[PDB]
Amino acid sequence: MTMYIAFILSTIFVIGFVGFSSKPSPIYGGLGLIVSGGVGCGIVLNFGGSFLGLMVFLIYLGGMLVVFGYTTAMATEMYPEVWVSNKTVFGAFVSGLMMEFCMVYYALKEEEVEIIFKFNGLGDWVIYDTGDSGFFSEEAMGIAALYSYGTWLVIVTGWSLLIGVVVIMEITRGN
Amino acid sequence: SRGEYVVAKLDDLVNWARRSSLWPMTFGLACCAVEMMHMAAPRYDMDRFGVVFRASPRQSDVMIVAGTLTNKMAPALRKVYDQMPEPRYVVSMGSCANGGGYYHYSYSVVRGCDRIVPVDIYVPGCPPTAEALLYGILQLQRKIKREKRLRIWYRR
Amino acid sequence: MPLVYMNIIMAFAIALAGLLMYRSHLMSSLLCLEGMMLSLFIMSTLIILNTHFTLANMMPIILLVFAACEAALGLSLLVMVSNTYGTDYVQNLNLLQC
Amino acid sequence: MWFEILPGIAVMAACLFIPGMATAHIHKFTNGGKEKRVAHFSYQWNLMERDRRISGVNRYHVTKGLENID
Amino acid sequence: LFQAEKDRRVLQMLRENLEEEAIIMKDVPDWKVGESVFHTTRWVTPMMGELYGLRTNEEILSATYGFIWYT
Amino acid sequence: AGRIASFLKNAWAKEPVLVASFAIGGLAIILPSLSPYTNYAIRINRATPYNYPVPLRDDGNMPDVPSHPQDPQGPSLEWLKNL
Amino acid sequence: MFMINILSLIIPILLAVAFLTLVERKVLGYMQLRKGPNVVGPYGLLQPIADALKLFTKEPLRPATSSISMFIIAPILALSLALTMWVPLPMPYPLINMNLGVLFMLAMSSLAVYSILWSGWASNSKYALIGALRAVAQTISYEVTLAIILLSVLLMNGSYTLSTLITTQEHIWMIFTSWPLAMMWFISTLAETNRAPFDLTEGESELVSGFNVEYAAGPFAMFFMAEYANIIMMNAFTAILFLGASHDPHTPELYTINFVLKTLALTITFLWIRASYPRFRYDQLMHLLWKSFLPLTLALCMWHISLPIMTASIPPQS
Amino acid sequence: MNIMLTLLTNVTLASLLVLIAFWLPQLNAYSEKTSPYECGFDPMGSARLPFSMKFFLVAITFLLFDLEIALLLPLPWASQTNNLKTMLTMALFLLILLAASLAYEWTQKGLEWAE
Amino acid sequence: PFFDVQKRLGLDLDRWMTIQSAEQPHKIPGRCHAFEKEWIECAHGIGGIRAEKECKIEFDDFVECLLRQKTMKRLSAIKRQRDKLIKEGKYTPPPHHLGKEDPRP
Ligand SMILES: CCCCCCCCCCCCCCCCC[C@@H](O)O[C@H](CO[C@H](O)CCCCCCCCCCCCCCC)COP(=O)(O)OCC[N+](C)(C)C
Ligand SMILES: CCCCCCCCCCCCCCCCC[C@@H](O)O[C@H](CO[C@H](O)CCCCCCCCCCCCCCC)COP(=O)(O)OCC[N+](C)(C)C
Ligand SMILES: CCCCCCCCCCCCCCCCC[C@@H](O)O[C@H](CO[C@H](O)CCCCCCCCCCCCCCC)COP(=O)(O)OCC[N+](C)(C)C
Ligand SMILES: CCCCCCCC/C=C\CCCCCCCC(=O)O[C@H](COC(=O)CCCCCCC/C=C/CCCCCCCC)COP(=O)(O)OCCN
Ligand SMILES: CCCCCCCC/C=C\CCCCCCCC(=O)O[C@H](COC(=O)CCCCCCC/C=C/CCCCCCCC)COP(=O)(O)OCCN
Ligand SMILES: COC1=C(OC)C(=O)C(CC=C(C)C)=C(C)C1=O
Ligand code: SF4
Repeated sequence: MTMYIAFILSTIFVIGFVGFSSKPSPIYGGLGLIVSGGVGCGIVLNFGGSFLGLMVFLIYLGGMLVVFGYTTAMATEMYPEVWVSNKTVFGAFVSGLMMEFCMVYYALKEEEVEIIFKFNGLGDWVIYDTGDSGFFSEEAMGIAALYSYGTWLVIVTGWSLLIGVVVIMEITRGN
Repeated sequence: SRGEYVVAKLDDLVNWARRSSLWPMTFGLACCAVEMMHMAAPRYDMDRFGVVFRASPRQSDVMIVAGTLTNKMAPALRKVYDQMPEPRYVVSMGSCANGGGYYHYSYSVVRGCDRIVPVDIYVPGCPPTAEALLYGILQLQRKIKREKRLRIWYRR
Repeated sequence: MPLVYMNIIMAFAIALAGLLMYRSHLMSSLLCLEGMMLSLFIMSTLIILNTHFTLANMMPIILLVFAACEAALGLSLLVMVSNTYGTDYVQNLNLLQC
Repeated sequence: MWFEILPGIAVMAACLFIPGMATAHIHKFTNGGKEKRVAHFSYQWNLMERDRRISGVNRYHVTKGLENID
Repeated sequence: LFQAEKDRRVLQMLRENLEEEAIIMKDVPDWKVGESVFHTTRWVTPMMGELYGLRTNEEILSATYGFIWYT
Repeated sequence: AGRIASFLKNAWAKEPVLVASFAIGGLAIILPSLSPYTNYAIRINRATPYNYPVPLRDDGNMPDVPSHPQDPQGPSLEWLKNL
Repeated sequence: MFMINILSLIIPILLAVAFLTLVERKVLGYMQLRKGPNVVGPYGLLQPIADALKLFTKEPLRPATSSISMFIIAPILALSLALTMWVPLPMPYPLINMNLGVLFMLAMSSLAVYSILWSGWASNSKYALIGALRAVAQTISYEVTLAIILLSVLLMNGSYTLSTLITTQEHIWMIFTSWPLAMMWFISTLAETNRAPFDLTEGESELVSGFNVEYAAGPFAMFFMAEYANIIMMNAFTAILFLGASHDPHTPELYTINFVLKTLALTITFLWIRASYPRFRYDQLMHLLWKSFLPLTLALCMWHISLPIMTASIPPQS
Repeated sequence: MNIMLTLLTNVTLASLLVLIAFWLPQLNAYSEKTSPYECGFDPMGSARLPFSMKFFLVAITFLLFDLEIALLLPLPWASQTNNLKTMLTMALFLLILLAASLAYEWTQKGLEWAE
Repeated sequence: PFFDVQKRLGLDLDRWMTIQSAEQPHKIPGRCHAFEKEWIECAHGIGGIRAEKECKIEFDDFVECLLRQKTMKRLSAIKRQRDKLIKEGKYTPPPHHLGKEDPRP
């Protein structure tokens, strides 16, 4: 019940997801995905994952810049659609909002199995760690272990990135 | 009265701010714009008075009509005058913009830009010297020092 | 599970549903794909942080890498489709039938 | 000027002085005058929490020395 | 020394919770006081919802987000 | 040995940036294997005590383990103070 | 007490931006054999106040064809982000102390580009659109190399914490160890702030007012303030990163004075560079950043990874 | 909490500046004043028409090169491991692979803009 | 299907990251290290079918550690009864549950 900050952030996450899933326009969809990336960074930050949250926010900012350029080039029309400019987009948006609100009320006032399992709430502070040790960040040590433990992961990842460059060059060649 | 004193002081402050920060459009037509550039040149340095050219009409406060206005050009001049946010001022520079000048009797020339837009100051000459245009700009500043907007609003 | 887990899973389901129902633009479906990737990143990060699994802190980075590869692939295909038709509408991809 | 450019630079320098000095003084005023503690890791946070508990006034900055151990 | 006093603090909080729950939960019929939820009989680290479950929300907030929000 | 020298001169005359980049990259690749202080860096990394050293139970058959931190047994950091 | 600190940070920054406008005008004037502002107020000391009062008493226009929500959101985002990017800077103590300050600046700066993107798109005019796509291209040009340069420089710091940079350079400036990286970083910060010779988005000769051409009055003013605050902030970051001031814990005023002097010198260098050079073509900026800067940056990153290991000079704080 | 307060303060100040800018001055809006600016003549088409991207291939390469930045950022912490020979081999392997990808795209004219 | 190349050559390509109880850097332990260790040891070498029945206790303890469902159930029951008692006015919570304690280091 403590300030409900994580619950509010996750609700805004879901709202941004509904925003871009209704597919109003690519320009608007990218804005919704940016908002979702920001609140997800916040959610991960509130759990001790500063590096991962900042990293995912930076990555999605770059991706959405490329997507904005591509939308201006290849996904435009005379009247771009907003969430209130079309009955289909508005209906999908309102349906998503109402589904989210219904699920929140359903799981908050009752203690019911939606699909997988049940949940009573209490705020996500309960399952925390009360761990008292360290001159280092455990997340940072785990991520840095990629260069000593994750040799195989580094190999496959680097190979896949090089292959991706070659692949995009082959795909866009045309002829 | 207290209200009269307050509105007079506020009017003074607003007028000072407006006249000390006068941004003309980057806009010239003919011979007179060369003298405009010489007014922007180091010897006269209009920027030292707070006068800075800006290209966009939405960021401009004054329009200097510097050169002949032809019939083909008049709709464009009117259009960029309409797109200036208010308050806005127009300065007519040179004989051509004043009343047509050397081309007053031509078939393709507007006989003075004041047929198309309202004009605040007329600068005579063909072309007026950069010093004369500076005098006209300072005269426009002195005219802006004299307006009573808040006092007239209070008197309503 | 807490409420945050249900919220993240709901976000994943919404993005999947978004991908499944196509409107006109291909780019919107690509955005839904990226949204699913982001939801999976958030869920995995929360699970790994909660259980203090130190060596698993590096998996979401790998997930992001392959998400970038997938997005690049989709964007290249979109470039080709648009060059063919002058539009990224999924209605134009109807030359092959069942 | 060329020395008439200097007054604007001096005003800018005075403006830019304010944030750092203000932050230093406000840190000192709210931490007993002794340079607000830094906790980049959980061990330092635990030390700060322990200090707060034993102070008796619920403030980490108040320090109990050898006079508190009879 | 920190380890010793942390052990004492955790044990004291657990004992206080045990006594207060024994006072509270005597009304209901079939509630064994202090009953564990694990089949094993070895020591298990408290979940911090078990140490701060009966305390004010300021203490809970400081115990959960105190280190994260200290900047 | 004669054509490659001319190639080097041409590259220096046309693409100095690439010449500098390749030289720096090659130096960074090959130098660390020829340096005597790489093992020194490894030892310094191994000497940083991030966690608590849990003591061992005395079974009476470990002459090499000190019974006190200031005893002569155990490892030494005297090599580090001279570095 | 914390709100007092926020205000004591954000108000002086706005005053510094206002007077940086005047300082830039005077420096450009004197490098051009003229004077610059010297009438409204002694030595043009009241010119910024007159400019601000004129702008905020001028009519704001909402274009008929424009998206209004994004059109209004973009300048708010610009100004708020410019203000926020100041809070982790240690002067010598930061307002907000972060474990990863550098990554925070990276993320917030890469978010700041959407101000230009969205203002240009939401204006619904052609010059604004051209400015916005130039912004896209500029970010694609500078981002990767900027990040790699930051990593290479920070490999000697030991962490991402900004305050550790003070103790790292306790004896020598970091510019004596990484001056090629310093040069590439300086050019990258010029490109990142849309400053000449990389002021492509505004494109005054080429694109009239570019991305902000539709904007007028108070909304226009916000964009200007954000840009100049970004100038000062990036130069302060450069001063902290490469010319490290010495900090006495019992006299932080000396550090503050020295750091402010250094960042003022870097800002004056920005103005000098603007006064001295012509503008790039925006494909040429991308070619410079991808064909000259990127290979050298990769090689220097390899070198700066190897060097501490070879010399047993690895920094602390894993 | 402090960072949230800072964000709220900055956003509030910017919003208040916009509010003052829009409610203080005198507004006189009419159709000519609010029409799109194209140097004094009416635009031919719409600004919402497709705008070609000549550097599309470099933009996709930016997506892949950006993710290798996320792989290289943990390097300052990776330098503190005991097995410095494995880590240094892997850091150079990733950077060599990234330089090879730039060399491939450069030689195949992938960096040249479309005409 | 599964070619155990790792087992045949003794390579350990990915086994290092499969479980939470396997050699973390700096010996940082997982939150449920003991439970997973006991479940693994109990089920080792008896096969999957036998393990699902004869190591059900250890697995149940491990899952309880992982998700902590019974713990929140018990805590919420205790708090509900306490709130019911205070609402009718028959508890009078102790001073150390209201912030007026005497803290120890
Ligand atoms: C039979 C056919 C052979 C040829 C085909 C090979 C196909 C796969 C490509 C590469 C083979 C993979 C084998 C290497 C697996 C990595 C793990 C192993 O080698 O041990 C590591 C040893 O690392 C060594 O450096 C070897 C790796 C060197 C990699 C060189 C690059 C080869 C990749 C080239 C092909 C990949 C695709 C093409 C991209 C260039 C770690 O040792 P260590 O750290 O002590 O112990 C770790 C445990 N700790 C943490 C408790 C301490
Ligand atoms: C709190 C933030 C919001 C408000 C910001 C307000 C900023 C402070 C105001 C700045 C005051 C300075 C302006 C006055 C300087 C003018 C100097 C003097 O020369 O002015 C003379 C007289 O000035 C005017 O008559 C009056 C100016 C001031 C009017 C009264 C002051 C009101 C201050 C109240 C501030 C409250 C703001 C509202 C708050 C909501 C006219 O001379 P001028 O023509 O120039 O020069 C001729 C050129 N020569 C010399 C080369 C030959
Ligand atoms: C730097 C940031 C922080 C600064 C801190 C101050 C922030 C100030 C808040 C931002 C707004 C500043 C604008 C100031 C000018 C006033 C604008 C508006 O509020 O006034 C009128 C608001 O009035 C409304 O029009 C109707 C009158 C009041 C509506 C009744 C609502 C019920 C209130 C109860 C009133 C009873 C007595 C109140 C005392 C208890 C609007 O008139 P309008 O012409 O359109 O707009 C143009 C204004 N002009 C004329 C100056 C050009
Ligand atoms: C050995 C370790 C390697 C790792 C370190 C290097 C790190 C990253 C550096 C490589 C990045 C990618 C390389 C890019 C390859 C460019 C290919 C190319 O096309 O080259 C031409 C230029 O032609 C060249 O190839 C340049 C010369 C040949 C390559 C440069 C030198 C190669 C190595 C020479 C030095 C070797 C080591 C130095 C020894 C010093 C001797 C004492 C580019 O010019 P254009 O853009 O096409 O011009 C068009 C306008 N008319
Ligand atoms: C013992 C082991 C040491 C390892 C080796 C270390 C030594 C390495 C020596 C070489 C380092 C050189 C670094 C320089 C990086 C860029 C060099 C470069 O070539 O860039 C230029 C481009 O660089 C520029 O021209 C800059 C453009 C923008 C100019 C803006 C104003 C100039 C800046 C004024 C002074 C800046 C001061 C920087 C530092 C400030 C303090 C931080 C290439 O462009 P072109 O000539 O057109 O040719 C490319 C195709 N053939
Ligand atoms: C440097 O600032 C100036 C301009 O902005 C680029 C101008 O356009 C002009 C007008 C001359 C050009 C060719 C339009 C002048 C005089 C000027 O000083
Ligand atoms: S008035 Fe004279 S100088 Fe000016 S434009 Fe006309 S002819 Fe040329």
